Amino acid sequence: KELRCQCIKTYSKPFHPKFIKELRVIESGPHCANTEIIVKLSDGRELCLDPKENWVQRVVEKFLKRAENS
Repeated sequence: KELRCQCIKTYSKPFHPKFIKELRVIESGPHCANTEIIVKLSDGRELCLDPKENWVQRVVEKFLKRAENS
């Protein structure tokens, strides 16, 4: 339950939020100096995204709005 940084790299090409089915956002803290954003894609693969990129912020928000609305 208490893990060091889970991401070794972030995925740098924008993609459409339709391909995200689960999101985890882990704020920085003693476990990891960086906030980590980990997405699970439709097919089950997992990648990490740079929380500072605008496109990332927007994709996460679009996923959240869709998920919240069922």
